[PDB]
Amino acid sequence: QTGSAPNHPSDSADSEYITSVSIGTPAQVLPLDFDTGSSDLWVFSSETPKSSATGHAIYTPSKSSTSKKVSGASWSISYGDGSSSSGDVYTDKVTIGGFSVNTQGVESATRVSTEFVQDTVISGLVGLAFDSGNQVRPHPQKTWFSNAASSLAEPLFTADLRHGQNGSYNFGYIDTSVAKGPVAYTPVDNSQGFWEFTASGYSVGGGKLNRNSIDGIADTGTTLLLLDDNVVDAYYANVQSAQYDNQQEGVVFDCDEDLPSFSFGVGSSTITIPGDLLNLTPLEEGSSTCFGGLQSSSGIGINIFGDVALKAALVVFDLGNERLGWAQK
Amino acid sequence: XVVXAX
Repeated sequence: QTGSAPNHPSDSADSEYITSVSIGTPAQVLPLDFDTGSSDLWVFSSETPKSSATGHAIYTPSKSSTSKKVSGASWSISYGDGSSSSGDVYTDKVTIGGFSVNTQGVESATRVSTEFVQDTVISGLVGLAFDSGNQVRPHPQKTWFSNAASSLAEPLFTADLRHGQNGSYNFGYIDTSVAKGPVAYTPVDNSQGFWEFTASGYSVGGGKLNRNSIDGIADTGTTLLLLDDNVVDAYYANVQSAQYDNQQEGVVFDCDEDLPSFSFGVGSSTITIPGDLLNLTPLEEGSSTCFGGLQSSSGIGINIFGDVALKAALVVFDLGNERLGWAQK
Repeated sequence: XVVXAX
């Protein structure tokens, strides 16, 4: 049994990726952000303040014959970019890409921060990190994928994200036909609740991998590739027009730069992010200055292989084996 | 950017 759900970038700068999820009976279809960097499935709902939810699709549990409120359950989450949300908890049927989890924790937001209010195209998150991170109290809720995993053909899911084009989130099988190399695996450390792994080294512009390893997390819910200041410095060292822009809070450079690739080692295999994908966006319409897809992790204190990196590959989140696979795309 | 549960 499998699931396959088309995803799409929310805007022209691939800020985040959106995928439909059907909750309840009959199905209420919500566009949600699948986030392998958090552990809670939360939605804008009929309990979200109308002033916060206006313009967003919402889940209304009273119109679902399979919903049930979880007495005494509450939750609150603060995200890496300063955004937040909090609420109470229902269970209901949740179907993604045609595969259903019958009794899934669906966290209803009774408060969300301005960032989520303004992002009208999403209606919440599906947390796909480890169950240990789930924020429901007193009793944590399992993630949709953890609940689905024992009933799928295999307990794995894949992310295929693309620049400016629809991609897919698949469950229960590995569609390598979207990739041009084989899946290479490395072990995951779930001690902090994340898909944390170590890349064995990196290279800028295509020479041999160095052995300067990088510990970081595979996060479909982060836009950028966020790496330490030494790596950022190495990446931009020969990008002539590169400079830190205090207003953008990031490195920028002329849009016509021919950017070098960024490669990193998954065990002894290489994944290469082409320079194309390291140019995120012009600073505004018609601008000659562009914002880099690789930026410093020094602000958040943890390296994050976000969508900029994930776009270079078919990425296998293998919960059965607690490993992370990357096939060059 | 967005950065999702620090």
